[PDB]
Amino acid sequence: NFQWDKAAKQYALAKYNPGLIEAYTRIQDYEGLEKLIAEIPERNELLQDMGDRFQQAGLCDAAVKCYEKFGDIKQAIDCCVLLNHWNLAVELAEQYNFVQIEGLLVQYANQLLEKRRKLEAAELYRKAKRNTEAAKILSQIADDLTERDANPLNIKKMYVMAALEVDLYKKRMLDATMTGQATSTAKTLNSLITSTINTSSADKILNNPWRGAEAWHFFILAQRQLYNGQFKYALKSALRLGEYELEIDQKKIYSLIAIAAYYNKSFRECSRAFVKLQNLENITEDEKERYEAIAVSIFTKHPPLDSPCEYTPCVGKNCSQQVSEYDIHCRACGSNFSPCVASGRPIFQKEFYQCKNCRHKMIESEVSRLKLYNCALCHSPIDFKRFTESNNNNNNNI
Amino acid sequence: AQEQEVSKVSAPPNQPTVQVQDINELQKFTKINTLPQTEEGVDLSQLMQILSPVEDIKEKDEAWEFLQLKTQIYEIVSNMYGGNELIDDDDEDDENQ
Amino acid sequence: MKCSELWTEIIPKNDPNSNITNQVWSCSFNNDGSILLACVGDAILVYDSFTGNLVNKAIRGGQKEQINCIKFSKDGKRFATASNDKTVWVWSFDVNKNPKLAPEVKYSHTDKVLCLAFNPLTHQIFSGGAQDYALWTPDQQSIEKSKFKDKIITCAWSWDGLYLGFGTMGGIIGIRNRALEQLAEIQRSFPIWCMDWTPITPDYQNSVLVVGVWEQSIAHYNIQGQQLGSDKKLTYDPIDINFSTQGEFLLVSGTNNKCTLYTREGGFLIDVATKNDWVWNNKLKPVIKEAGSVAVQDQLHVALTTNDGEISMFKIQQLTVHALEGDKYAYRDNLTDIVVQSMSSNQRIRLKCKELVKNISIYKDKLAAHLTERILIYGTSSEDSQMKYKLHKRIVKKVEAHILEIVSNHLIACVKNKVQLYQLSGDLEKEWVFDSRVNCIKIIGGMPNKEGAYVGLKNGQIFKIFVDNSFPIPILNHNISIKNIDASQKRKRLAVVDKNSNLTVYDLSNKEQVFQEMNIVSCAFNNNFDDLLAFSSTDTTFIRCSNHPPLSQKISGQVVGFKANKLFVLNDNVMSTIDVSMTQTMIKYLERKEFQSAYEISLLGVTDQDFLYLGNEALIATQFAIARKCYTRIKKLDFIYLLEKAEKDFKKNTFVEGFYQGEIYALQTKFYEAENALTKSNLASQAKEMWIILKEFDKAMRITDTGASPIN
Ligand SMILES: [Zn+2]
Ligand SMILES: [Zn+2]
Repeated sequence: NFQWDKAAKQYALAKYNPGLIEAYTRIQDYEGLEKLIAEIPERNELLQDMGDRFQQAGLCDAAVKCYEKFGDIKQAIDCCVLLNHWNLAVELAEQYNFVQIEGLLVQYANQLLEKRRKLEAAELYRKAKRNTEAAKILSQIADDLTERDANPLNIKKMYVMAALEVDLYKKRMLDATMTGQATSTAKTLNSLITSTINTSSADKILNNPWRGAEAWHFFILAQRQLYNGQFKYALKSALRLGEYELEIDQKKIYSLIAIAAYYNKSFRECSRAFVKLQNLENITEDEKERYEAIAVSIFTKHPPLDSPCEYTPCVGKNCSQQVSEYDIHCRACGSNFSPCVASGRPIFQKEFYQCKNCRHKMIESEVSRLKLYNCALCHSPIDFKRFTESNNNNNNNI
Repeated sequence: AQEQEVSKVSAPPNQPTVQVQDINELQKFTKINTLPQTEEGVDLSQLMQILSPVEDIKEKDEAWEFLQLKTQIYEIVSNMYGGNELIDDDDEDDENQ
Repeated sequence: MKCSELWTEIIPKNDPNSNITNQVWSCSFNNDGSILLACVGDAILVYDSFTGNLVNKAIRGGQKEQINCIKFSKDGKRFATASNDKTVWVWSFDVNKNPKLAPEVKYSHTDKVLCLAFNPLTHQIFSGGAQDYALWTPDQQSIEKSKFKDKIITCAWSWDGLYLGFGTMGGIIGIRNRALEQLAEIQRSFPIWCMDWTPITPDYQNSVLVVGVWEQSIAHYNIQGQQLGSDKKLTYDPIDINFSTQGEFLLVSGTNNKCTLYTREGGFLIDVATKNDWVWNNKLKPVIKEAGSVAVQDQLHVALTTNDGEISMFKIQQLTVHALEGDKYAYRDNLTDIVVQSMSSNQRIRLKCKELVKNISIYKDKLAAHLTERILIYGTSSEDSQMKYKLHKRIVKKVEAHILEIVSNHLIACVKNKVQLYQLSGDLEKEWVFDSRVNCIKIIGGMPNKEGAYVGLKNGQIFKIFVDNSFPIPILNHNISIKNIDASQKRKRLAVVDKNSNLTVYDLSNKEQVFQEMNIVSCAFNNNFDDLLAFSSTDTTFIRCSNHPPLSQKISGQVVGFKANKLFVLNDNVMSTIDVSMTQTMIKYLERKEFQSAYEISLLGVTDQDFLYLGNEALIATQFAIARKCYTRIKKLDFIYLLEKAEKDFKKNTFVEGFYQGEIYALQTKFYEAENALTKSNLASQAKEMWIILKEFDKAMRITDTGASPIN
């Protein structure tokens, strides 16, 4: 009589699975179908039936679950590929030893690339642990950006966007993993924590996807500070750019370093930058010529004089040899200093805190002076005093 | 009456006024610190070919949202690649509609 | 929505070194609309509204100077011609008489005449020029002239026939009565050009003066002279103002050489035409409505007169936008209105809005209205049979899209070659970019935040979109462009229509062109049987089943929806429901012995006679379950008794179908064919014992004379 809800409730009361299935399909209430697949004992043709229904409905998670319960795995891979559910496809292929998925994703990414959808290809590579190719694509996008007006804030936006997408994908995967774990998973997580205590700088550097974002932000901050006086902060920022030298090419970094060093009268850094600039990889004869002409004029007007400053005691190690304020290299000790995104000054004090989105060390005095309500890099909109208290608690835990 | 007030209170700048603060900086900055370079026999005009105008570079603490940054970046890469408008012109929508 | 030019007449007789020019100042329009008038330097032109030609030759020499204004008398019987010769003539008019137009009464002021106006009720003339204003009454034939301090520019009489309004280039606007006394005076700082009176309306029943000042503003004034405070601003200086009949629209012209349309509140709707010169006078065609007449009245007609000497005619046609999901039909009424109609009780529900609606989409117990830069959503109380609409949420964000749809907790907008997904809050969520323009989209059911949809492009490729996938799934490819698509109830087949009115049916399991049809306007799938297709051409609607010849109806209209034993036909903008008989399909299914599908078809609300028929064949062909269902659907006792007798006797005895066929036949009043059936194979004795019970023994003896008793 085309009254599906009453028929469904009668079938549920009478323990009739097929009629319940058609009734739930007609009412389009697949929650009852999820309850059914949880209730259907094992290995029936009805499993294939609800798997096909789920695949038609577009919920390939339930379709794959039904196919795996049925005993067929290739149909689950077919559903995952047809609906472009690539995370589940990669997990199933890794668990079931499927080898064609990598190549298939390769030509699908190539097809997207030929359709001029590089960001979609980057998203696809993010979905399948291929972040290196996505990073290369984003670097190419930034290089294309430099060819035009090239507002650096847009490049900062795109790099922070890539980092946040990677962090989001990782956190969904982790939240899926921890929920409902066993003793073996607990032991694996304990070993992971033990390795996390004794980490290495290189591994953390590779893991962090904020390299381009922080590099571009430091470039923008250096330029902005240099325009509005504050030369000494500009030198520290330019030194940070020279400490990255990965996304930004040598020319811009050394140009900014030379400008800042000339404006602050610190001529050792200016001489180093000018020696760097004479031959990066290739240069025309006339450009090189005007470069040494500028160098000779600058260094023949008056000899390079080192501007005295304060040699604050080192906090990285127990050595009594003080290190210059601008220097972050920390020679003969190997203890490099973490940056401060707020102003660029190296962390030389106990007061340092970070948020749980970008984990960059913040100096309390700089934030108080600038009255920054948000994180300088990722713009996290939560009260900073509470972050300071939380970091103090975390340090007390350590 | 309430609509206008609430919109003005929130006013999320979507496209039109994201960073529209364009004022000549090639001549404004040469007032700030260029004179010391000029009285002396120093030529660094090549070396300032790297810096960009700062009046375009907007400096103020705002709120960054995941989705609206995503939309801005997609719209930027789209008009960079310039593929939407060419196929729109090849679509001859005005001829049909 | 669409604006189409009708006929243009140009007057190029420019005369240098002469004060007579080729400009046109005013265009008087008749109440009926069968005739039109225009004024040119030293001439008056008469035109037909429908076709552009001079019914009468241009009159020259009557007035030795230019003609400033021409107006009818709201009855199509008089003209008033004011000239710079300091004189005003009034002419009598009638189409049937041999002299169509002839001067009747001429009078003269002291200076040049600038404006004229008529009385809707008493047909009195008010003519105002420099230094003077005069009133003429037909009965007395005595004019009343009065002096004033500066030249009046425009005049307008109220629709009640009581009040009069005039304006001066010095900024003074005066409102007087029929006795010409200073009822109200308002002083401004800018010249006054255009005024009008709002038409009387049963909803409003109050008349106000609408005056367009030259400081880029439009003002509403009451009778006492107190402003209503609107003071709506404009980008361009207005020149002419005209109200449509019943006070629904407002035609505004002036600077920027554009003729625009507005609502009476002030909402912009469309721009009629851009001539590339100042439009001196634009007029609307009044309409006459019969007592209880039914008509969409979408057509609108405008007449424009420009500075260079072009008198052009434009026609405005309003498109139809509507939505139909289930048990409801929400269609756009006269602009800025939404009417929801139910097909059962024919009851209507009206929603009134001020701005123009662009798209109407209705989901489950939810309706979405797309106002200009505004979005409204209304829910429904399901428990009550009558619906109650309450505004749950409102969206202020401005969105432009030719197609808008609402799904559970999401909105979809199609703009150019892009599809945008909007949250109910307003912020954009996801984007999809396609090669060509997205022509038609169809939404299919599913879970919240997981509703799929179908998309057709101008190229023709049919794609599928999921909300969270963010990756289009190529369904199929079509060479011609796509106009409308439909999905089967089970999602087994898909019907697609091209630009040539060609219908093609594609199977989803195997991509093949199973069915092709020519000259198809619309099509629809059934929502209960999954197999019936009802497609309507321009004049004839055909219903087709699986491997069955089409059914013709010659019904006037287009098919929009198909439900169980129901087809929806829409004519113009009204809708109707028509029932269909399933007897033909039932018979054809009985022909090939697929009793299951025949019973499924008969379950769609068929008459009890077909039910007993199908039960009879089900019992005959040894199908007891379907026979029991058919004999149970209609209250029958003897047939079901014979049924359990047959099912009990089937397992043991030979189960000869002749006896049961004869018993079925004899259960009705027709007996002779049952006798013949029992006589056919061999059942004479059982026929005799069967026919004895009803006590007419003579014919039983007639039967037993031939029948034998092979026992011993
Ligand atoms: Zn040290
Ligand atoms: Zn941060």
